[PDB]
Amino acid sequence: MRNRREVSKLLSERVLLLDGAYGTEFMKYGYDDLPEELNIKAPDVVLKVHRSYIESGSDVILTNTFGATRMKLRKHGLEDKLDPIVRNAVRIARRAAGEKLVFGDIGPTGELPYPLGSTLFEEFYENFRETVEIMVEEGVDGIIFETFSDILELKAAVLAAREVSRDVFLIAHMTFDEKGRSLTGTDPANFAITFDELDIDALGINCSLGPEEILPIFQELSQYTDKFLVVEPNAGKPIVENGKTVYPLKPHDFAVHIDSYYELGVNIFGGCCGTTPEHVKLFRKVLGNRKPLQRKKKRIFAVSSPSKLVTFDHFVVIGERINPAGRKKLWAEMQKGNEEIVIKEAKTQVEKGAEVLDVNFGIESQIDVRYVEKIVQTLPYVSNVPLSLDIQNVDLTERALRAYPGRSLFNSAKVDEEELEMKINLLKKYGGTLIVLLMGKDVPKSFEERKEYFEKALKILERHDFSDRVIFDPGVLPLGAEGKPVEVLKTIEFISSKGFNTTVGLSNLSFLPDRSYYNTAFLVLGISKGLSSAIMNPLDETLMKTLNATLVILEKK
Amino acid sequence: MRNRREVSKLLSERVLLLDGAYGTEFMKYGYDDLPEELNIKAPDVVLKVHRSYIESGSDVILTNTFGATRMKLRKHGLEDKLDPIVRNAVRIARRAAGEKLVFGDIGPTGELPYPLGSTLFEEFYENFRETVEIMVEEGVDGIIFETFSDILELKAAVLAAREVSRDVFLIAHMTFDEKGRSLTGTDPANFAITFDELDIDALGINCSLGPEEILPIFQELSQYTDKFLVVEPNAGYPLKPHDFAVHIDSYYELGVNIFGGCCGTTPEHVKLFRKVLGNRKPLQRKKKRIFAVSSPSKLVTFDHFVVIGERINPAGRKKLWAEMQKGNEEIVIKEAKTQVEKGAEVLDVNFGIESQIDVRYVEKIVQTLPYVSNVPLSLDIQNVDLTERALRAYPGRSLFNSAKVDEEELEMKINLLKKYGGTLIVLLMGKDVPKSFEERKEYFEKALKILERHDFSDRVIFDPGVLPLGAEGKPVEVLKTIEFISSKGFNTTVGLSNLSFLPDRSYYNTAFLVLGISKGLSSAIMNPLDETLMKTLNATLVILEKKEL
Ligand SMILES: N[C@@H](CCS)C(=O)O
Ligand SMILES: [K+]
Ligand SMILES: [K+]
Ligand SMILES: [Y+3]
Ligand SMILES: [Zn+2]
Ligand SMILES: [Zn+2]
Repeated sequence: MRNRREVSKLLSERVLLLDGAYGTEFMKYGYDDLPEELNIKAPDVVLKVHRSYIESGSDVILTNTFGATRMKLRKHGLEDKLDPIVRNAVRIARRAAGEKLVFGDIGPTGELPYPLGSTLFEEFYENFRETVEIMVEEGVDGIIFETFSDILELKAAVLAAREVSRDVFLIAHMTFDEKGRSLTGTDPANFAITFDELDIDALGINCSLGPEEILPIFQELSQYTDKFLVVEPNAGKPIVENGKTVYPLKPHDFAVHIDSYYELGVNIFGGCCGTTPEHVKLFRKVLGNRKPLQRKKKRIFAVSSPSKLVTFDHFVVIGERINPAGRKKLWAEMQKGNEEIVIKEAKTQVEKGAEVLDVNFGIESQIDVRYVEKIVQTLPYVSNVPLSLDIQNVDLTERALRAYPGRSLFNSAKVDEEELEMKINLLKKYGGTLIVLLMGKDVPKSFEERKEYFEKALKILERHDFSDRVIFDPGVLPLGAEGKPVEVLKTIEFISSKGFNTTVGLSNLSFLPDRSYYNTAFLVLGISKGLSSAIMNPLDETLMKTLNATLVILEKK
Repeated sequence: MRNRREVSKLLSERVLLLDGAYGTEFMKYGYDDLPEELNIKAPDVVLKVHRSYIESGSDVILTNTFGATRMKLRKHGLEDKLDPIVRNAVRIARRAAGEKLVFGDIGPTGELPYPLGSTLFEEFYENFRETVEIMVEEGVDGIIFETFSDILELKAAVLAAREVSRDVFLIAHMTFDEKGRSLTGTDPANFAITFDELDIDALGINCSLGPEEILPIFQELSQYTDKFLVVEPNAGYPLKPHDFAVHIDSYYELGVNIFGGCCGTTPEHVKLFRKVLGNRKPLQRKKKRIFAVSSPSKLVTFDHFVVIGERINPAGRKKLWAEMQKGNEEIVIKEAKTQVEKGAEVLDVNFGIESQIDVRYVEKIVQTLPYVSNVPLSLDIQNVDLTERALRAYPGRSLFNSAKVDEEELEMKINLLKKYGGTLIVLLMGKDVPKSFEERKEYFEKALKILERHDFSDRVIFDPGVLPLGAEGKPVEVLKTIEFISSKGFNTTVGLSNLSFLPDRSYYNTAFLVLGISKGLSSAIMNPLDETLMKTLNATLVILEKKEL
């Protein structure tokens, strides 16, 4: 069993060849059973197929365990056979492989995350954890999550795997349709940006499409990650012959694409549905011995939900309204667990032009940890947009970052060591970006004092390798309370000039009659100084219409 | 007959003494007739009073003609005696004066301007012109307009006198109450700012108050004009020669050029003036400089954002345009008062298809609104004839809406403003409407040279030229231009509503106004009835620490 350092070393030296399909091979041998059941019922057939790929030149084979998790096996009455199904698979693959690499293969459960299905993050996590435990015990050289269709389920899988073993090489794949989107709406850039920063070793694509159609999708993925890359196309577009779906792309037509994947930085090439030992033999000849190509990723500041990637290259409206402060009806409905009221609020803000939603749960001691976990997982699917997680308890913060389906914005660390460190460390583990609020030991009054917090923040962020994952909040103070908003505008201009995104808690300025007018005037002024987002009320039609006018006037849209 | 050059040369050299009262004095000889009638009925007594002042030390005497204009004499059945009253007065004063100066004295008519009374500017102008002609014919060394209470009437007086003669030394006075206001509301700074730029030689104050009470009022006047200054306080009449004459040094110290007495003063007062004053060269001063426009009761300085109400403009307004064409005044008055109530500090006034409007209507509107709405006007007039009529009749210092950057147009509009008073909006376009910041800047730079050679660079606001968004308007280019002009020390304005003519026009107007203000925009022609725009305006100025709560 090789660890991820050894596998990464090997990959850095040469492009490796994976294996082909298993189901279609088993069928040609007269076995139409659920593939995973053959590990118990006909281990000889599984061994023969592995050996046919080893003899065809594969450097890596996948264990016969695509469907071997409790949640998937339960659908076939096999839940109680998880342990022997998986141990047998690994032993059988190791027997075939000798010195070649054996990767534990895990596919998705077929269950959609709540609220599309019934399953919460923690249930998927435990499901994947149990299979990974068996595989690591049995001595796999790596774990590959093949054919995932949803980012929250894949996030659970990779986090569970890494929890079991910090040492195992981990590969995460999504499968994309012809429009370049997963089942729940994720495009390759979103997949790459969300997963590049998790502690996986490689990203990749398999299934759904043939080698030609995967090319531009793979290219997009390759542009946004510097990690190892893997591809396993189906053997062309499926056709039906005598009422069965067949993947008819022949070895040469398939193999001729290898150079194009090599040019995009591929590290491991194999095949999915319809790929046979004949294909792999040719791939072995065509690939040969190649050192992988170097690439440099494109870097952007973006946050995501399953279906939406929001890049801060334009003014971002962050809806403030899911926040029960001074909202008696929302507060009461949150305390009891009303989800529908939160969903309606989320959807209305989006309808009015919010691109990200801030989500805050008032007095957090009064709120059900499970309600939080539920709403966090739910809103990105139903409202379509990413969230700004506005959470104070470090503990609830962890639960929310875990269950968050995409790459979130995390609403706020002040410039304080203990606080920045805990929050940077959670975001490093679970993914995400951070709003850094420019205050600490005291609330600053002047531009100069804010500048000092900015530079102090930059120091801390540089030392934690986190400078590229922050937006700064200069700290809007109430007008009535000597807020000195000119000092905030000066700060916006300054940070903006340094290349960093900014945001404000806009409504805090006018905490007054005619607040809509103070908020509107400040936002216009802030945008003219470079303000790149704001946490604000999208239901304020004066504010939103004057915002649109401002962007039009300034040639931003 | 000395000309204004000669009289100016003498004032440069020495502070001069005027004379005392005539009206209050003539009785003490047994004469209670209108003083002006004594020029015909008792010329010996008029001669005696003048001589007593000359002996007492007056360097200048006033002709006995304070009430001698047709409109005033008509109230006494004496209008047909104008010519002999004035000609005798001059001949008598000249006999008394010898080598000393004789100034033709003209007081106000006692008639209030319409709408406070019935009198139009034109009638006041004709009235004063007649009297000035007679005095200039008979050979006075200057003309002084004493005791005026209203700036429209005083404006008519000084323009009439200048039309008769460009050479006669002209002194314009107002009289102020204890609160430092003329009858129709003008304070000493407004007086100075409005009249300083007119072709007069001296400004001053007489009557209503004693020397003590006038002092802070006179000081305020001295701070806003560089022209010669005159004062004639009343005698308190309890104020004796000694008490009165001890104030002279404080007036000297404020740059007084001629010191005299009004009601209640006597030859004995003048004797003491001469003893106390002696022979002094006048002090030099340099006035405070401000950019301001005015109405009779309101001076608006461009040291804060100035809202200029756009609404008196019939374009796209069917009912307002009907009414203008049938000479409706009440409709315009209503539009004026509402805009001011909503926060307009200046009102733009435009007459649409000008050829279709009665000039007498424009003249009447132009004179009326500053009195009833209280605020200055931006005169928004294309027709050069109508422009003259409006500027001539405007009660105060107006803003004139719009010269383009064109040698011929600027010269002709600059000259009208030089003659009638006023400030100018210079619109940054010429043969072709610009698109870029760079074009607008070139237009600005040209405009500045033209203005520089006509010595008008300080009486201008620049309009960078707001183009419609729906017509490739590039508002960013206008914003860059505002910033550049402000960086150069000049005021700016825009026709704000031109940007958004689009639905949700209020939101485009609002966004642009905020952004322009952030770049230094000094004013805007805009709709003060747009509550969103006005509330967001107040918010902007608060946030930027330019004002309010
Ligand atoms: N010159 C006039 C002034 C009256 S206010 C007079 O001495 O009677
Ligand atoms: K494979
Ligand atoms: K006198
Ligand atoms: Y072929
Ligand atoms: Zn496949
Ligand atoms: Zn008097």
